[PDB]
Amino acid sequence: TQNPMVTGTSVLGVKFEGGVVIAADMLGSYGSLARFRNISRIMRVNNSTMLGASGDYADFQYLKQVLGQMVIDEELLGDGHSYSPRAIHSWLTRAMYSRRSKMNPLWNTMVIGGYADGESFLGYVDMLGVAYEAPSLATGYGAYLAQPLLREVLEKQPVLSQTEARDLVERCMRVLYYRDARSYNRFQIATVTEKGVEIEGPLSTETNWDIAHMIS
Amino acid sequence: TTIMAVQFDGGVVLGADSRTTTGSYIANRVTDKLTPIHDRIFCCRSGSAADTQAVADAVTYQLGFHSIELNEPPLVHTAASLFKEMCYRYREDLMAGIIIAGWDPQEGGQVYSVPMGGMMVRQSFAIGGSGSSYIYGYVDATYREGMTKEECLQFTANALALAMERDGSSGGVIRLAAIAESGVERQVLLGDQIPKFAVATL
Amino acid sequence: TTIMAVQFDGGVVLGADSRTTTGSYIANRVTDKLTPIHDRIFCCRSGSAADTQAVADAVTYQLGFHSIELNEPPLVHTAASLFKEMCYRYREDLMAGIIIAGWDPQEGGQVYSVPMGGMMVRQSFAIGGSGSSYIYGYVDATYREGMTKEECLQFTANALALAMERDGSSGGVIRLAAIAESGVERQVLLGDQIPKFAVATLP
Amino acid sequence: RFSPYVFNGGTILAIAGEDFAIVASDTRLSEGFSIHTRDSPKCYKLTDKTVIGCSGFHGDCLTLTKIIEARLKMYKHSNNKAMTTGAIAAMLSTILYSRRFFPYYVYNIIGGLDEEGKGAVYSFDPVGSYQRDSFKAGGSASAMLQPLLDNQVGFKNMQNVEHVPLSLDRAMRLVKDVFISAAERDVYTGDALRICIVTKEGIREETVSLRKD
Amino acid sequence: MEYLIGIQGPDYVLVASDRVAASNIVQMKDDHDKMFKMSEKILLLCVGEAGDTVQFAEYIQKNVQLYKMRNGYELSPTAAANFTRRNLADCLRSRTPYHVNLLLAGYDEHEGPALYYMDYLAALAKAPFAAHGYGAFLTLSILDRYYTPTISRERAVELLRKCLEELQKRFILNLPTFSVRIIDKNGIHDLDNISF
Amino acid sequence: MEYLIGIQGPDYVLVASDRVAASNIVQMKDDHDKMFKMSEKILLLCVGEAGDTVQFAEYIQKNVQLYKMRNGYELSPTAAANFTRRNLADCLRSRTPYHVNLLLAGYDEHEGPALYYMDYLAALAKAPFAAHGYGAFLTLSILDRYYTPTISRERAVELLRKCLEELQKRFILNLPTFSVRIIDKNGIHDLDNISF
Amino acid sequence: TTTLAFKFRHGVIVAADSRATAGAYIASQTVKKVIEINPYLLGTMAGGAADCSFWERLLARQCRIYELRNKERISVAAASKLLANMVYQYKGMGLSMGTMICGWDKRGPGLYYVDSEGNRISGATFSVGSGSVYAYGVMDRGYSYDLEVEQAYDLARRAIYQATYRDAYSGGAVNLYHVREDGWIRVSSDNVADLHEKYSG
Amino acid sequence: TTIAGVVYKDGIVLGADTRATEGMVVADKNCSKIHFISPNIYCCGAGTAADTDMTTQLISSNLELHSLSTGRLPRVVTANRMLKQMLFRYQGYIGAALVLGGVDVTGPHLYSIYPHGSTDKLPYVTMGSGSLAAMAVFEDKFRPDMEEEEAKNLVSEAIAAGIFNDLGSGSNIDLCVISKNKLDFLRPYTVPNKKGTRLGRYRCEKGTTAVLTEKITPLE
Amino acid sequence: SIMSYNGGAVMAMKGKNCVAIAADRRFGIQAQMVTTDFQKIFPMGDRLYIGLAGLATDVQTVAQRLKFRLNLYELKEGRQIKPYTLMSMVANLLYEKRFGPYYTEPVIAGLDPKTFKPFICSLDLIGCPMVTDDFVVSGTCAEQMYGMCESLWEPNMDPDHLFETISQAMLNAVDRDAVSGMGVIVHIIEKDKITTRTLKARMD
Ligand SMILES: *[B]([O])([O])[C]([C][C]([C])[C])[N]C(=O)[C][N]C(=O)C1=[C]C(Cl)=[C][C]=C1Cl
Ligand SMILES: *[B]([O])([O])[C]([C][C]([C])[C])[N]C(=O)[C][N]C(=O)C1=[C]C(Cl)=[C][C]=C1Cl
Ligand SMILES: *[B]([O])([O])[C]([C][C]([C])[C])[N]C(=O)[C][N]C(=O)C1=[C]C(Cl)=[C][C]=C1Cl
Ligand SMILES: *[B]([O])([O])[C]([C][C]([C])[C])[N]C(=O)[C][N]C(=O)C1=[C]C(Cl)=[C][C]=C1Cl
Ligand SMILES: [Cl-]
Ligand SMILES: [Cl-]
Ligand SMILES: [Cl-]
Ligand SMILES: [Cl-]
Ligand SMILES: [Cl-]
Ligand SMILES: [Cl-]
Ligand SMILES: [Cl-]
Ligand SMILES: [Cl-]
Ligand SMILES: [Cl-]
Ligand SMILES: [Cl-]
Ligand SMILES: [Cl-]
Ligand SMILES: [Cl-]
Ligand SMILES: [Cl-]
Ligand SMILES: [Cl-]
Ligand SMILES: [Cl-]
Ligand SMILES: [Cl-]
Ligand SMILES: [K+]
Ligand SMILES: [K+]
Ligand SMILES: [K+]
Ligand SMILES: [Mg+2]
Ligand SMILES: [Mg+2]
Ligand SMILES: [Mg+2]
Ligand SMILES: [Mg+2]
Ligand SMILES: [Mg+2]
Ligand SMILES: [Mg+2]
Ligand SMILES: [Mg+2]
Repeated sequence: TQNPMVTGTSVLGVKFEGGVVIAADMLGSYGSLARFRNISRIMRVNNSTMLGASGDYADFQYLKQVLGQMVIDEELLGDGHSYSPRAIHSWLTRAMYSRRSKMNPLWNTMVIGGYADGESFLGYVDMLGVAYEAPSLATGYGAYLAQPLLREVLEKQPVLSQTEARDLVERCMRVLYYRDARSYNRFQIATVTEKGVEIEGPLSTETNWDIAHMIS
Repeated sequence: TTIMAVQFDGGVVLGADSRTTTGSYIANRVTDKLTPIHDRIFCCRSGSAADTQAVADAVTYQLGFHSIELNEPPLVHTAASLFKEMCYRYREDLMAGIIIAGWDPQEGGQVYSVPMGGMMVRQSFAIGGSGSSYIYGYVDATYREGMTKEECLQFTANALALAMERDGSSGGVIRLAAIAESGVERQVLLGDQIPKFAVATL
Repeated sequence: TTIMAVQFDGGVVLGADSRTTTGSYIANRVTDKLTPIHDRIFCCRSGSAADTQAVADAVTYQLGFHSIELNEPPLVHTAASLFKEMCYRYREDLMAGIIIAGWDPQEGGQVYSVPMGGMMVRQSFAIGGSGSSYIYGYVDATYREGMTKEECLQFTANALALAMERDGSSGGVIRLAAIAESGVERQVLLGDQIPKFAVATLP
Repeated sequence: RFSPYVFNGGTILAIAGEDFAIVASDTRLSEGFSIHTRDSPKCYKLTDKTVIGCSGFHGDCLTLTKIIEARLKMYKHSNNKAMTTGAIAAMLSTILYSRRFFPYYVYNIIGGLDEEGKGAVYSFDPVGSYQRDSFKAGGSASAMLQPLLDNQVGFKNMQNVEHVPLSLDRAMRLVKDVFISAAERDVYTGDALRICIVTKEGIREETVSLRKD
Repeated sequence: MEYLIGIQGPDYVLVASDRVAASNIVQMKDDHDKMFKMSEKILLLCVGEAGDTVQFAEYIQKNVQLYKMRNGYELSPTAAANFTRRNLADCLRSRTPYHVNLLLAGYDEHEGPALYYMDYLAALAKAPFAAHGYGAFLTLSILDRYYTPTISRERAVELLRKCLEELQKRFILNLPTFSVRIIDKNGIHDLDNISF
Repeated sequence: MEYLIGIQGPDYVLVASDRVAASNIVQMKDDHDKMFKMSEKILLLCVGEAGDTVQFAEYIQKNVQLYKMRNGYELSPTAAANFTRRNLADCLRSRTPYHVNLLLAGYDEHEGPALYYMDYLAALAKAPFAAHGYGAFLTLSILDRYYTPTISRERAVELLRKCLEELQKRFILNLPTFSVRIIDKNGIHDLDNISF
Repeated sequence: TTTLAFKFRHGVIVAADSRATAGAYIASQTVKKVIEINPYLLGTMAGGAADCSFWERLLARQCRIYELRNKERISVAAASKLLANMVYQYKGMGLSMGTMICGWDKRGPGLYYVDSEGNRISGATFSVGSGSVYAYGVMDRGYSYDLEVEQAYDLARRAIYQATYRDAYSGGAVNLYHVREDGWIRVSSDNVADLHEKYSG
Repeated sequence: TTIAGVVYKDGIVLGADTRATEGMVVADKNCSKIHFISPNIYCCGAGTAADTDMTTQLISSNLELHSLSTGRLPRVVTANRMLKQMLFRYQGYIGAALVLGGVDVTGPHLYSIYPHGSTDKLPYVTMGSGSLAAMAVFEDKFRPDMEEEEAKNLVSEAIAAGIFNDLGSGSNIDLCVISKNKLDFLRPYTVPNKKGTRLGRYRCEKGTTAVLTEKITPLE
Repeated sequence: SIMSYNGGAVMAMKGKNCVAIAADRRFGIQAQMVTTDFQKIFPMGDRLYIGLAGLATDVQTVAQRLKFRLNLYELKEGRQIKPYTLMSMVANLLYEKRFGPYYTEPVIAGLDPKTFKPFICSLDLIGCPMVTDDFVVSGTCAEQMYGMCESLWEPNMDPDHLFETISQAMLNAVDRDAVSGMGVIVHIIEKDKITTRTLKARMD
């Protein structure tokens, strides 16, 4: 892709004790047009790993196709080795760098969440092959609006329960709906734990419009 | 932005969404885009926030002075002509898509469009801003001659809700105003009060 | 262009305007933008006339061969995937906004959007082309779950008529098709048969 | 105009002693006016005797360090010994030049022990020009660090000062001070300072806190 | 392309300039003079864009002469250099900037000899020697190598000659002849041209 | 910037070229030779872009020599000029065009003397006299004025000298010395350099 | 950068400064700009640091292969031509290199200028780099084929020094070499701040 | 820059960071971004530093002329009109992005003012390169009618969110609290960042620096 | 960059009851040094100096036009200008050219003409003032200067120690900058005297 077409906005991620949660709205925007209002931007990769994608949705679909086939191929062998969240993150890093280095990027920014061997994994990969790990992540406008909130909570309390991480993600999704002109109030939350990957939705946040009467 | 106004027998209904954007950042989620120009004359503003506020302030000034000199309420057509004169003259330096609507004792309820470029045309109803694209078909199919005030309010709220759902540059709350001889009635639809249409699941 | 398709229980309805333009010259006022890809699978075409014709011809060929090999009617999802694969791979060289709709015995009536860029998504109803901007509101307000075939035909004709009135790039006649297990039924609305809504003149 | 580069910040430093080498970096990873993470160090262990610092475009930092890792194993396999510090440096020059027409956007400094056990520092430009130095700063705050090192390690512009050998404990003090000064003024340098001390006993690690704004 | 050089000794300033006026690939004049007499003990040497050079130099010249007529005595070299500067700087951001590079040479009864350098941006520097043009690139290091503050006038003419011979040898342009003048307590003296 | 000139008489061709190799504002060599011996009775004179000029001239030279070794006799001037042209033209729309301008001078046992002109586009013209370089602008009219087809070799050297003097007088570039050679039935003869 | 070289009765003097720059940032004051290709051949560097070092190292490799294959020292002409032919292919791609190849072979003292624009020329004296115009002035006013050895060292040293003074992109130290019939020798390395103390109008 | 304001029960709280940058280099660690307009009106500035300084000084001065003449305390609406009409006239070339807050006869009022001359009257606003970080804090925690200490807590948290997440922001948090009864100009309010302490000493004794020339000139 | 055309560096620094101001001495045009004694620091008072780095022509014009204003100010008022007031005067002069500025970024160093309290500041090219309690820097090696100043400067230094610190900060900073140097000048300002020194410095 040279020119993204239908795109998705922010993806959030935060580690908790026993797992990771990611969130993304269900909107594919076409410029300013909220065109496709019911698409999932989250993928279950395998039992330990999930992926969320911002940017060009067709490029995301292609990655889903490629990565889904790679896990199938590995499952065919039935040999006791599975791609860890970290391995998938590495593979993605290479794939994005390689596409960048041919001047033909996949136009996406992604969040990989996982749980393997008692460790939570959260990692970021962008269209240029920039990748890293962190206790919380937020792409797009999420980096400006969500991430400050995530990091401020994580400083007062680095270890969050599942229900605390989930309340915190809901608060961030609300702020994004207030302040990002490409968001939509219909989202999914995906969780990975010991038990595997669960994707919930469609979800909505409550909103408050009291300020409409305080033109102050 | 999405803006709209509709004539009824004895008055007008105006509406707007409430979103101000810089890029895709929402700088104000509860903007009041319906601005009083005189006691029974409003403008709905779309385009540049700075340009439309400056022009509205200047026309409020001109119209107020004119009205004191004549010692009578101003004509809605006069307010519209003042907008037009300024938007046409400075069309190369302004980005302003305006609807002027109000009531006067000579011609009753009136709606005027002053789109970008500075032409002026009277209409039964007018829509403007970026979100208006998404509701041409809706309003063309739904408009009926002889609607009551209450039907005009419903028609306007529905149209604006549909536009706000689809236009990234529109959103927030719906602000409505009704103008008639008896005065101006303003209200806000927020949250669950905004008309709702289901997303189409398989 | 305005194109549209709608699922009903047992099939699909498709529609298109009939206008081909170069600049603001109408090079064809009665274009057929709904093209058969197999017995019960059509595509509606918007964007570049050359690109969409080439891609439709190539898919027809791929799907026809696939269908003989399998000795079974093709899946609508397969036709859509073939369109997608070609529209995604060549997204930098194509201007094609496609709707794939049809019937097969496994999944019944189905509608797929393949917009520019080459994503694919199944929908209850789809709209595309330049004129589709003007009917988002209309379709969002008017769509009802569980519409009959005849209601889907009326809904489609109304939507297209509204778009054609407003979009300079859409116009002419409305071409409709209904696809179901029993086959394909095609018709044209022209002149006075096109739904009409008054221009809102001053009281 | 897709751009294949972005600047992600980062300051690197190395110092050669008589029987040690220091490679230090801040741990901030930035982009635009944002911080990606506060815990992304710019140093990578190559052998027991050699550490490399890399800053610049992080996509290239990651790729290049993975290429270096693969080439060290290849060298060991064909030659039956670990690559020396000097050979790593000469190799890296060639890897950087292979991209002369689409460069790695990376500033590299190698710190390690040479074959007599003495400290060795090699500094590089992005396309592979290099040389051996006594000390060197690189990256975002290099222009802030280098003059102080010139003065205090090189003894430049000072009269009537004994040119003593650089102890480990003075070099450490210097390292911490220059980073604390850089964090004051370079918006990209912050969060934490990571120090690797290479000696004949191995490689040890200190970390010190830096300003978070 | 134009060459100017100045060398200031203890009680004189020596100056020289090429005598070419060129256009496209031809020398159109081989006896051109780039020096303007401002006063009995002041030369302005001016190069740069066509039209701007004469218009600027002559304006300054006429205004320096006017000062003399109004006041009965002359501007000092330093005052003339600063006057020149103020005009050039004041025009820099105007509708009529002058694209000129200059040396100003002078002898003052009380300050002695002075050489001033100015570029088109109107930065002014006093210097013991200086040069303008592409030719300066090949000759300034010859001046750094051999100049001393007490250089006699015979040795300054020799040093000048070394610079001019270096242009013959090494410079791509055909600059075969140079105007030479000296300023001292007794005014402005024409020396013989240095030719090749 | 580089000057080539050729003058063809009844039984000889006289050629000359400047001896400057320049870079930016400096002459870096003053005894440069722009002539390549292709055979006993053929000179190729080549100017143009750095790298292209020598690579192209030497490729041709080697191939002309190779023809001699394969065949036992030499290419004629005409055949060498056409070979030269084919190569230049064939490269013109390739990935490796050569930006060179050339004279080819020769004496053939049966056709007599010949002078050929070629530009970088690879247009080839036979001519009784010709020149390349900016210098050509100032000298071609001198050749049109005084050349005759029966010009003797002594008079051709004088005419050449008038052209070179005109460059000294009127041309903006410093070209102080020239290589001179003459080709006849007895081969290639070096004449004295014409220097200033 | 300022580099220079000249042939004279006693061989070839080769000298350079030692500054590198990244824009106006001084990146080093200790660059070795004279490369030892073999014990009878030197190359100088000016332009792009990576380009010069890569291509001159490659020249060194090739001269050594040549010597192994042919059982004789490569000539100065041949070495300079190997470099010219290697860089020619890259014209227009933005290589920046200006080199002197300096030796003593069966034709005696040898000196060739070679650059990334495609020039290759023999000559008696050259200076290359951003400070070359300054060095040319001093070198030219002092040069003679019949310079004594120590006079020649003095000239080279002074010319580079004067270039460091005028040219913002030249500085550090003066590094001086002498190619003699039995090999080059490194003559001296003098800091420009120590040379300033000493010199000399 | 991160600047912000909030309307609380009894007034206005304004906030700001104290970093100024030139390129991506900190030029001032302790820049004062909360500007006096009148005894009851202050104005935070973001954008081009000379323009925020000069624009607020000019309007403060013209407002002083206005109040001297009326004998009354100025109104916030007045500062707003004056600032916006000037910024509109300059078409966005005066790069002042402002948070204007005060308390007047009609009570507390808060406005954000943009360089092209648009203004929005709102109960909480933010500007600068850290404005989204500070806005996220406000959306998450603002309540109407907060008490004084709650509102101060909230504005400092919002400024802190800019300081720590925005490379254009840093150093201290300054506040200004304005009510009918009081003006508290709290500079600094908080010092969340500090230079580390120096581990070595570079106390260079006399004669370390070689000297070429010296001249003493005695004064009175 | 317009500001690197002539190169140059200035800095000022505060001690106990004293201030220091320093500058390189190079006047050059791009790569070419033209002179090595170019004045960049100018007396605006007995105990108040302004240093200007940037485009040499504007260094000179801003110094001169500032002097014009100051002289008129002093004749009209009773008195020597205060340091803070000079800053403001300079701010006003620069901002008048907000839409076609002088390309110079001055530093001011002085003692209050009545109290002798230390004052230092700098301004940007359009007149934004910055007062500090330690040091200020301006020129083409600002980053180098920041690095030296941040590492060396300490509170309440005596005249001898302030001299050493400003000197070492300047010399080492300019030694990493191709278009600054060729000499450094330093003025120490005390109640009772001004001390002016040129430093031993690299000349490449
Ligand atoms: B609507 O046309 O989308 C809306 C209507 C205005 C009248 C409120 N327009 C905008 O939001 C356009 N935005 C701006 O003019 C703007 C706002 C801000 Cl906060 C800063 C810069 C700009 Cl250019
Ligand atoms: B519709 O998208 O407006 C319509 C649909 C096509 C599929 C029939 N598209 C066009 O009319 C676009 N026009 C062309 O591609 C065209 C037509 C002609 Cl006749 C000549 C050149 C071009 Cl580019
Ligand atoms: B000299 O030509 O001025 C010098 C010669 C080399 C051999 C050192 N050249 C340079 O200093 C040019 N600079 C660089 O090539 C360079 C580039 C970059 Cl991207 C970073 C650092 C340096 Cl040093
Ligand atoms: B903040 O908006 O990022 C801040 C506000 C000012 C009031 C401190 N702005 C900046 O730091 C932007 N920088 C400057 O205006 C500036 C520009 C120039 Cl050209 C020189 C110096 C400074 Cl301090
Ligand atoms: Cl959808
Ligand atoms: Cl999934
Ligand atoms: Cl508004
Ligand atoms: Cl409009
Ligand atoms: Cl409009
Ligand atoms: Cl909104
Ligand atoms: Cl039609
Ligand atoms: Cl077919
Ligand atoms: Cl589409
Ligand atoms: Cl479409
Ligand atoms: Cl060295
Ligand atoms: Cl070989
Ligand atoms: Cl040669
Ligand atoms: Cl000498
Ligand atoms: Cl207002
Ligand atoms: Cl003035
Ligand atoms: K919306
Ligand atoms: K139409
Ligand atoms: K920092
Ligand atoms: Mg095509
Ligand atoms: Mg910060
Ligand atoms: Mg002009
Ligand atoms: Mg070529
Ligand atoms: Mg405007
Ligand atoms: Mg320097
Ligand atoms: Mg130098």
